[PDB]
Amino acid sequence: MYTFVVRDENSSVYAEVSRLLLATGQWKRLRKDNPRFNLMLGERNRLPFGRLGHEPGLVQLVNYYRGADKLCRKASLVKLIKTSPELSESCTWFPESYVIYPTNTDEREVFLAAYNRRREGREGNVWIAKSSEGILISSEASELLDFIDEQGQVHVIQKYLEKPLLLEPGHRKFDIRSWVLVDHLYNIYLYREGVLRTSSEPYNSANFQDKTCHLTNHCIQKEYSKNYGRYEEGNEMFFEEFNQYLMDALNTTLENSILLQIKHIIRSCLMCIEPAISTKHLHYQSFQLFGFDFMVDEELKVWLIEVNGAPACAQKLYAELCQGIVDVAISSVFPLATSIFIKLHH
Amino acid sequence: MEVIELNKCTSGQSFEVILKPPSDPSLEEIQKKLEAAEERRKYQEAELLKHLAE
Amino acid sequence: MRECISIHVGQAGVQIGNACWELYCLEHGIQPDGQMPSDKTIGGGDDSFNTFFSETGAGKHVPRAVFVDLEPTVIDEVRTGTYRQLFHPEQLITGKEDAANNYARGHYTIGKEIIDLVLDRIRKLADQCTGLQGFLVFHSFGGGTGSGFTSLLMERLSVDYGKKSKLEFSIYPAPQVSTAVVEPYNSILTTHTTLEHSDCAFMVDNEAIYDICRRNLDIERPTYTNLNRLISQIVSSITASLRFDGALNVDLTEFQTNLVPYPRIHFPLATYAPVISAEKAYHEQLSVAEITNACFEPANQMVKCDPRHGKYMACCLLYRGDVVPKDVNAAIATIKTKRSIQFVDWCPTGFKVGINYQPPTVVPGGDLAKVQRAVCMLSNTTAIAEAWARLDHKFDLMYAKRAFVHWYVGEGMEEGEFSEAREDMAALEKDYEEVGV
Amino acid sequence: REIVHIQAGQCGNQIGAKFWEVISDEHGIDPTGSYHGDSDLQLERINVYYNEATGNKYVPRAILVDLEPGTMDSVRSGPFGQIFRPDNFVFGQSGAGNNWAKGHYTEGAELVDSVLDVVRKESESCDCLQGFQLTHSLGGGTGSGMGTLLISKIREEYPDRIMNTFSVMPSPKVSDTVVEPYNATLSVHQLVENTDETYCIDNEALYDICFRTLKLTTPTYGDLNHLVSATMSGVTTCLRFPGQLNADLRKLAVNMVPFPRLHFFMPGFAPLTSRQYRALTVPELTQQMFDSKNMMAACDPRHGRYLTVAAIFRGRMSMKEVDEQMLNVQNKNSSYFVEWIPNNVKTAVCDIPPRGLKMSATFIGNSTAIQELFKRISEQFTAMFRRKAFLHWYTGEGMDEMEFTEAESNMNDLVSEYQQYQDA
Ligand SMILES: Nc1nc2c(ncn2[C@@H]2O[C@H](COP(=O)(O)OP(=O)(O)OP(=O)(O)O)[C@@H](O)[C@H]2O)c(=O)[nH]1
Ligand SMILES: Nc1ncnc2c1ncn2[C@@H]1O[C@H](COP(=O)(O)OP(=O)(O)CP(=O)(O)O)[C@@H](O)[C@H]1O
Ligand SMILES: COc1c(Cl)cc([C@@H]2c3cc4c(cc3C[C@H]3C(=O)NC(=O)N23)OCCO4)cc1Cl
Ligand SMILES: Nc1nc2c(ncn2[C@@H]2O[C@H](COP(=O)(O)OP(=O)(O)O)[C@@H](O)[C@H]2O)c(=O)[nH]1
Ligand SMILES: [Ca+2]
Ligand SMILES: [Cl-]
Ligand SMILES: [Mg+2]
Ligand SMILES: [Mg+2]
Repeated sequence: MYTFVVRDENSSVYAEVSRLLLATGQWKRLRKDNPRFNLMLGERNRLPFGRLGHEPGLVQLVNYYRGADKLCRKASLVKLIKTSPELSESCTWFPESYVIYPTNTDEREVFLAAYNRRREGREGNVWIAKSSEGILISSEASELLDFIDEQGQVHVIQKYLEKPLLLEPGHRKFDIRSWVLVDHLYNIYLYREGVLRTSSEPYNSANFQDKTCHLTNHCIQKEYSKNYGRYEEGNEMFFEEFNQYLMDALNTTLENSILLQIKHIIRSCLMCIEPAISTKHLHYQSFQLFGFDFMVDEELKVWLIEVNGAPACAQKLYAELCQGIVDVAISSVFPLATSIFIKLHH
Repeated sequence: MEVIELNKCTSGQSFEVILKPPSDPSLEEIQKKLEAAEERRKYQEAELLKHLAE
Repeated sequence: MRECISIHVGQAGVQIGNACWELYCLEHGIQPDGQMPSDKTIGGGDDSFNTFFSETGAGKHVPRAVFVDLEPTVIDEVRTGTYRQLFHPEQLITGKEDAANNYARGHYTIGKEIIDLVLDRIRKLADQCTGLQGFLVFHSFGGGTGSGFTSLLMERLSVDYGKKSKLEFSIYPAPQVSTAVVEPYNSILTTHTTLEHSDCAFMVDNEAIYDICRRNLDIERPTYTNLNRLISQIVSSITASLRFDGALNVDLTEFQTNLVPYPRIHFPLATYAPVISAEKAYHEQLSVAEITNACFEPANQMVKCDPRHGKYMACCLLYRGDVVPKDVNAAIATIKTKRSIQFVDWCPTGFKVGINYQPPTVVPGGDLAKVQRAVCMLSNTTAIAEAWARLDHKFDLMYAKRAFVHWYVGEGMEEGEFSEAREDMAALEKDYEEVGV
Repeated sequence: REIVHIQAGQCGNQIGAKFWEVISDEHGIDPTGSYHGDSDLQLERINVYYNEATGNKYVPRAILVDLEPGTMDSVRSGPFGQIFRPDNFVFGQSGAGNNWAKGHYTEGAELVDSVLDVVRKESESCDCLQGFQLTHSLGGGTGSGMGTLLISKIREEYPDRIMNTFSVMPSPKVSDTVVEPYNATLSVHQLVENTDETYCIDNEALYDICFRTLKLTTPTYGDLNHLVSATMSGVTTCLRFPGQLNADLRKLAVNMVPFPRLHFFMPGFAPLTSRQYRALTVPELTQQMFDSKNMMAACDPRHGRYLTVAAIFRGRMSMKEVDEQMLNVQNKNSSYFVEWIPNNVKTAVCDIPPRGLKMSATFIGNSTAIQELFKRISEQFTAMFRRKAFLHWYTGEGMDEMEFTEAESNMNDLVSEYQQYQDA
């Protein structure tokens, strides 16, 4: 009989995994501040890693990788890609990005040096401004740059994918979310079920000012969008239907046109930071569930937009993924008395 | 990757290698702390014996 | 030649002091009776080992040491031990009753009655020094004597020897090895009072030593003798440059200069490799590249923490054995490209390297096999703040209920001293955070 | 180092005599006081409980006290009766009639100064006396009334030595007289103020163990006292035997008592024996020890939480195995160990086993569950006091009933102070 502790009540993923552990009879949940735990479903912020692995007679396992934030926060990801030789200043699958600090090192001199050149070259020069809401798309550097002087958080602006793969019917954008499990042996497990977040609005290249045709986020579509849920339920398309659409329209498959690149991007990012976050010879053990966000352009080329460290699953998939977290991540360290994952290995 | 200030002797060697350039109370104060704690102990003992006297 | 005086306080300091001086005698070829045949000058010396050993007309080399414990028993075994003749009676100070795991009882109640006696015996050794650099102080964080009396002694040594360096070897508490329940209190108390009197403190987590003894020596329940013999090798590795001809860390001031840029942050992490069981019949001897790489494995650190999530202020590699400078730079060049070793911005990213050709001495009948080359890395990393966070948390849990506080107030301490001490630690953790992230 | 042992009253002297018979056998001392052992671990810390008289004779540092001569006359003619220093028998002739007031105020006052005479002589012959241990019951007159009177006099003269008692709690199941809740309520008042640590030995728990588990249908006081001397031997083992952990009374009190008034311990022993050959294992030895049926205060530990626990294992066994099992009992029922005292369970091992057992485990717990014991006594107290019943025995000795109200209030406060820590 194992003991675990919960420290983030909000996570729908790790609330469901706690129920499953309890539903085996062999796991009991302790109070928050009881330090005699086998497993910790710790908090998102300021998780006390310095206190793990010191309890005598206890193998301790936490559901987060210490140092994984370098991948999961925007500005850090941009600096991680540009400065890591294992990703090159330019990797073909990440948009040209520049991190720039507000009025209150900075690459705004470097961005305008590239932005101006593209303006002189007549090449389309739309860029997107983001931070870790408050999202701005524009075709002039000054419009975006003044926009971030109001904000107090360091911002990053990257090239906007002006030509996206547009699902028909609707002429509409999508983003692919993949769920990745890294266990304590640093095996990388891609969940065989992803999701497409569909915009319910036709894509317009004239006004990047109206939000709905450009932003596929569920909340940006549930509220601020006009015909949410018209083409698919809840503006969510799953892989089986996306595969059928690619076969029908583009005469290809999801595995070849997109999924090989997704597996390459996930592997590159996680192998890159492995020596910095691996718990291979550590006094405690870590696993973590990740959410990778991908974009597909008109040439069926995959771009990485963001990696999310505390991700939430789709309601239908919740049961299958939360169960897989137990078998792959938790019961591999604490046994009890086909696979839904694709293993990514070198 | 340079080696500086290398010294050699019979017992061994020492050197430096730079990979990248850079980018109290007095005696009486103590006697008083120690004596302040002593009276607090004495004051407690007296209250006990006063209670034991009752 | 400038002398160093060693001070061993409480059970842990005395017993570790036993382990060290046993090892120092083997490393310098000193018999248990005090005779050193290799020394060609009788009754006098300017040699490097004279920094730790005075000389007598009869040829006896006597440690420049003081052993003080409020309980008589642990020092009574130095008196009856194999090295009994080595030590002068006036060097071994005992009391009648111990401090009961109570910092306040050791600092105030019993500390007052014996502090002036310890200082007279220490001056009796300082008066035989032509030029003293300072003191090496060995103690536990958790014991009543080790915490309470040491911090009192540190205050009076700062008064009586103001121009002198003071170095600390401190045993950090760990529940695997027999601990009191109030050792967090004693640890925070003695740190707050000693922080401004110590110039460099080498901290040793009993959990780390215990775990190395089970993994590398495959002892399933180590004893103090196992722990101390291992701690003695690390200590010997750190103090070797004081007792041998060399050009790196030749006096106590240089430990401060090379390892402690900011004074409050004066707790270098020590990492030691290789540790191999003597029972290993067939054993393959590790190289410079291997043992220098093991110096960045957390399982070889004296304190369990993750240096990857910190910043280095200073790094010093102390090799012992068949090591050559060429192989150190090769091993360094490959490790830097394979490991997350981020220095602070205001410090040079580099390594002060010291090589001593004599491979580590090991005690006959010990658990440590003799190797051809070994290395101790002394690194000042902000990662050791994790050790303070652990300790402060245990302190906070007990203090929220004022648990066990009455024992300390009963010895004349004031409850406010708890909060002042805790507030100092909050400042210390902040200082690590400023430099660290 | 040195401990002075005092045994007061019939129960105090009967459990004390059994205690000395047991540990004299463990240390290899025959009834004449002559050592006859084969190991030398026995004699290394023998001075804690024995003075060495001339002729290689070991004499217990024990003082025997009673207001009635009969009980000590049986001791002197008992098995190890001649091993005690003849001058250390101090007794009157009147008895205390199971009356706390007689032991504390009238007959006991007439005799307390000569007991303290002997306590001084034994203390002066101490290299560095660490404290005193008192064996008594709380339900009679001599051991409870004159016993607690002895404690406060001893504290007045040695205010900085440790005061330790083995106190037998009365139970209607094993009752001599109806006034036992009165004598116990008055004694607990004294103990809660003048002792550093009290081992609560509930006669009800002893009776249930002798009947429910040991299967003895009609238990005698000898049956109960078999369990007490076994318990007493286990708790004192670390004091009187060489080990990796060499224990003393003060470090015990510093680590077991997070708050001054909460110093009432419930002990536990395994294997529970009746006056076998199948040796236990460290797993089953640990599970029995922590079970209620092995505990000497008739409380349910699951109804409270452990503030601190000290445990010792006797015999040849793996210390790695003792660690796993103790760490296993914690990690499996960590609900019953408080989170604001980190690492509050300590464990020791002594390879010298008790007589007749290959392996044994003894348990000292500061649990909030002990409040059930004082709740029981306060209820039996109130049932009579609300009608002033049997009080004339006490007012006849000069006590006013206001002193009864004060002693009842202080015990209810004690119960209440244990309650608050059961929740935090
Ligand atoms: N590494 C090591 N640690 C020890 C040794 N002896 C004691 N300790 C540790 O020291 C702490 C207890 O402090 P002690 O040195 O025994 O206590 P003390 O300084 O004698 O003070 P008092 O006994 O309270 O008067 C515990 O955390 C032990 O784990 C030892 O020989 N080696
Ligand atoms: N370079 C780019 N080109 C096109 N669209 C982009 C883009 N960068 C961001 N987006 C848009 O932003 C939307 C979501 O915002 P983004 O992923 O940048 O932050 P976010 O907070 O909404 C997700 P996360 O929780 O993973 O950080 C995507 O659906 C996509 O349409
Ligand atoms: C019969 O067994 C005993 C006896 Cl008598 C006394 C002890 C106590 C003790 C008790 C503690 C504890 C620490 C210590 C320290 C230890 C020591 O170094 N010397 C000493 O006297 N100690 O932490 C929480 C709970 O209780 C332990 C045992 Cl096991
Ligand atoms: N366990 C135990 N309890 C006893 C013994 N003798 C008496 N008692 C209990 O102690 C109380 C009576 O105290 P007693 O020692 O006879 O009175 P005293 O001699 O006047 O102090 C009653 O609760 C008895 O049940 C004994 O030998 N063993
Ligand atoms: Ca010489
Ligand atoms: Cl000076
Ligand atoms: Mg001690
Ligand atoms: Mg009777």
